Amino acid sequence: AAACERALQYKLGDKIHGFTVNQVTSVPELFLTAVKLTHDDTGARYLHLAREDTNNLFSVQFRTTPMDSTGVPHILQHTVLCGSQKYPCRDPFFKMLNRSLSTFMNAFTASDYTLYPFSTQNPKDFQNLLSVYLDATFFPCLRELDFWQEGWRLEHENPSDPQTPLVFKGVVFNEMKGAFTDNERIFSQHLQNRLLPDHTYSVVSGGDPLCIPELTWEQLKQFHATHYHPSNARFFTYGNFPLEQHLKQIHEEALSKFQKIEPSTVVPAQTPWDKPREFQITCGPDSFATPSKQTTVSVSFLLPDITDTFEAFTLSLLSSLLTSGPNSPFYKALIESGLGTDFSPDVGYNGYTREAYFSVGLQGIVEKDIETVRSLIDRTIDEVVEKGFEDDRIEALLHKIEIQMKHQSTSFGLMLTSYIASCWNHDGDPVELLKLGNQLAKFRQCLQENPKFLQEKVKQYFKNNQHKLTLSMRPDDKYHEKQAQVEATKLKQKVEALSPGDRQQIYEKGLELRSQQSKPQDASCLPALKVSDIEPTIPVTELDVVLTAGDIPVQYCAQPTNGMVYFRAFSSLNTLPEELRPYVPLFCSVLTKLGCGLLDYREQAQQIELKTGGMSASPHVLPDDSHMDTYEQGVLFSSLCLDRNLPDMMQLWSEIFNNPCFEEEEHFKVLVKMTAQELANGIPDSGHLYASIRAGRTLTPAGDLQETFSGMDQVRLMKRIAEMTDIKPILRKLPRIKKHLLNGDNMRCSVNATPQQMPQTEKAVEDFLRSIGRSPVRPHTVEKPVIRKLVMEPTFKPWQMKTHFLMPFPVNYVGECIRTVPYTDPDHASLKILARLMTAKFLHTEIREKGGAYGGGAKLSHNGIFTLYSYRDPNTIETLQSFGKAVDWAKSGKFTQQDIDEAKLSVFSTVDAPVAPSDKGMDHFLYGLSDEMKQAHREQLFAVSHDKLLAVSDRYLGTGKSTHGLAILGPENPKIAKDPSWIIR
Amino acid sequence: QKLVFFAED
Ligand SMILES: [Zn+2]
Repeated sequence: AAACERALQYKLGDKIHGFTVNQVTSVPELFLTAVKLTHDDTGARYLHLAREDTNNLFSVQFRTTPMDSTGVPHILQHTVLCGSQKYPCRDPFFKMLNRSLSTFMNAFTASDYTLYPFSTQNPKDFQNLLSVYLDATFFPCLRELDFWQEGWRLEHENPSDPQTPLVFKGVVFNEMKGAFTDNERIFSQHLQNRLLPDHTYSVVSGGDPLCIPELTWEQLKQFHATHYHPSNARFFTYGNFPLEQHLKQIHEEALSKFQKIEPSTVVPAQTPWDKPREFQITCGPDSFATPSKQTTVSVSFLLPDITDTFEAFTLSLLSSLLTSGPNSPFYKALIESGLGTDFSPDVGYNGYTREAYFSVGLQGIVEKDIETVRSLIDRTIDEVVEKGFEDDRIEALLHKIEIQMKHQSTSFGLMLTSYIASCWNHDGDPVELLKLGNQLAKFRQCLQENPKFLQEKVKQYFKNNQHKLTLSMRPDDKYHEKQAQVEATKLKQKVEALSPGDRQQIYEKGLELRSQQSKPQDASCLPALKVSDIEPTIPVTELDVVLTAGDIPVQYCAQPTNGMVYFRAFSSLNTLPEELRPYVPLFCSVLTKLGCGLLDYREQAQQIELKTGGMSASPHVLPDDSHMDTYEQGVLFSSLCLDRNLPDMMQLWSEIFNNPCFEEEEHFKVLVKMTAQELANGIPDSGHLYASIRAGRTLTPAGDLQETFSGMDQVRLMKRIAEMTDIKPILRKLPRIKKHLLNGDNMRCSVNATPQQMPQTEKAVEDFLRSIGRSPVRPHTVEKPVIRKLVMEPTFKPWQMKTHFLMPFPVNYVGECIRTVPYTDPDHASLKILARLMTAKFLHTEIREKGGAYGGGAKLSHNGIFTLYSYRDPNTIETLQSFGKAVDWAKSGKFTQQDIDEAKLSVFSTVDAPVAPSDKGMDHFLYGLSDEMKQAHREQLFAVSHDKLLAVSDRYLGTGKSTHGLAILGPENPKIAKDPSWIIR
Repeated sequence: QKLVFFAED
């Protein structure tokens, strides 16, 4: 009381529950006090960040250095969460997700470390999660069958019929299969391996799909015994919870059983090359557009150790000056050259490895131009050495960091442990990464003392560095087909080596695993919260709405934004002609990048980066809460700035609204070719989303509109525009959109700032609103109470549709959508509970555990759309069959009252998630939900009973009772192709 | 709750 204040009372040398205080440092710019502790007996390191933040986070970190691409530290990370000595029950992790009110619960495996973080606002929940995490990581039951499920296994297509052929299955096996569906991730992986070929960075830490089955159960157990010793661990906490409680728990449960060892886990320094290297690799074809401009090329430079914190901080800043924004050297040299479509993957500073590295290059080039690019990179470096950087860009970059430092997030503790992990992993000082005020200061001093400081740095690490790597990638049209071929051989090689005794054990063990996944077991050894631990009411959000200039509503919300101002504006699309609708996302993406007034796009970019934290526009479809076929369509303008630069931001908005430059045609093609490239590369990672959006297009007008704005239709459209030889006819569409959008006719605004700043904002905002012009196509328009004008399509008829996108993927993405009821319907709360209920107790088991898919479940949206989905699924038909078996299971009522409570806990853990000061209260501003509506809906979630779950499952999810929509992203499926009820695109 | 499935590369 307070948290950062109490931490300063700790004396150096203080002994606390087996720990010793080694250092206490105040970091006022982050409102926290850092405390370093060491465990006396084990030598385990501890970092505690004391800050008055209720969202407390714990994390434990292990240095994991694999020497093969089996993915053993990744599979181990999955497997240690499958059972422990104190909690021997099956799957403690996934069970605790529904027995807690956490804000975060997960695990990650980097190249050379594994991280287990969780966060919660409930102190009792913290202890519960702390006991389960400590026991899982240090004392796991590493049962053979849990390894077969999460890693890889041999299994009959029907585990009960030993005459069926044996196949590969596993969660990680399919997790990594789909991970390398992303070509950028393929490129990124090979870059690191070729650039750092000496030690653990030369392998695939996550797992190479072809090398995963080379992993034995024994190697998994040996790897754990070698790397998961507390002497090889980093402990981390953040928040207001008493530190003493943590240390007492960590010591008495786990650390007490160990004694100091010297971990054989150090990553040696990469020995620098005397001569540069070139490598050529291959990837998968394009999804799904065009065929010669598809080569990716990159040049990479080896940098010093990240444990040298200031030089790392320096080179990271230098890396932003070199590649970030249209004023960066490599942007003008590579992007504006028209040779490619976008930067190569992993552009800029990469500080995950011990030695960081810099990369720059292009994708979407013709293979003949590879030397052209390399020469440009060569020429650009020479010019930077000779000319250096302008001071206003250095000021702009330092202004951005200032914003990143002052901004208030809800997952601050998670970002901090992630931001220090690499440095800490190699025995660096994580606290020195926190003193950003010092690094900024020293950086400024280093510039004032040496005007050629940055020029000599580029000279050292780019012009004189012989440790250069040139890597080029060209796609192979049969890449995944070739992969399957080798996979089929390794499979046969593994089956051939099986003895008759081996074959019986695989049958029996496989049958035992299937039994484990089906048999309902007890989880009472696990700690748990109850529904009584959920707060009955929410804290009221205080607002005041003022009509301004002369009847535009502006919403003011006083918040501890720490000297930050957040401005938002929403302009309706009701006056816009329907012909121009598909071009609105494109419009919004270039509106703030084409120049305004006397500012060209270069000059405009300089101001935005120097005065604001960013200004963006995006199209939104906001469904009504009481009518499925009612929605609000518009564009959300969002901007952010420091207290002092507020007038500049609103002046920028005024000029963008009154004089945007829709004439910069050359830069326009660059932005379009870049947006299209980025959209196509991100399809696999968001495949289930693109599947869900298509599946729901035929169910709701809003769903139909969302498909136009961000569906595959939008991806396909953007690609066509980027293929256009004459871009002018698209460019002429923008002024037409401008005259309907950029005015004050159909507008409302919101402001989030400190109460001390509020009166100053009321002026600048009001001045902005008066500087924009003043004075609907669809039947009808509804007025809904301070008035929003919504589009109603009361003759909308939902229609069943099934779609299969033929993608060259090794995995599938399935989505099934059902039209239910909206937010204010009492059955909506039941459906919300049911969705998580089905996920926790059915779909997760069928699709993920048995199937081997990486993700699978059900969710219910605000728009009343019930969606079932699978993510990186080796199956398609069997997945859909599981969708049907899930609703039949839901109708059977064969679930307990405890399962309902666990579903409630899971739901409230999501809706009661912490809200950043910048986002309160966007729910009122966007969807028009009062505190009254939310409390009513909150108490309905409380009143949800078993009979209401049976009634609502039979009322909406049954076959023929409601309208369904289906979509699949994945390779060709003969069964689907012979079904006339499926459409192939 | 959150972040159900566990990563990464
Ligand atoms: Zn994983």
